[PDB]
Amino acid sequence: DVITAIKAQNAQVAAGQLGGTPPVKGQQLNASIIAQTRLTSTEEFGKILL
Amino acid sequence: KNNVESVFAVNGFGFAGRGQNTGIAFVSLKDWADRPGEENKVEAITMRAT
Repeated sequence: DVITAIKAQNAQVAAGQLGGTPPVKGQQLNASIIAQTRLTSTEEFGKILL
Repeated sequence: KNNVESVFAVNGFGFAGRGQNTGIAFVSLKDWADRPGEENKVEAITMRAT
């Protein structure tokens, strides 16, 4: 279990972008989206939700 | 018009990054011949442009 808990709760996903490689009509405002980040200290993991 | 033979222009090729933000335009002039006076030379055509 713990192992999966780790993988899920400690990961580095890649969400696309609000800009839009191939965009629409005519839009301004292009940006990234940011999702799960790898964790970073004893304290983060150990809060991983079992 | 009597120098610029063509401009090849691409957006997404910046020189310090990419992304919708920057782009860069390569321009091909007409033969050194059809480009007589200093005024019609590169170290001159860019001056105007810039």
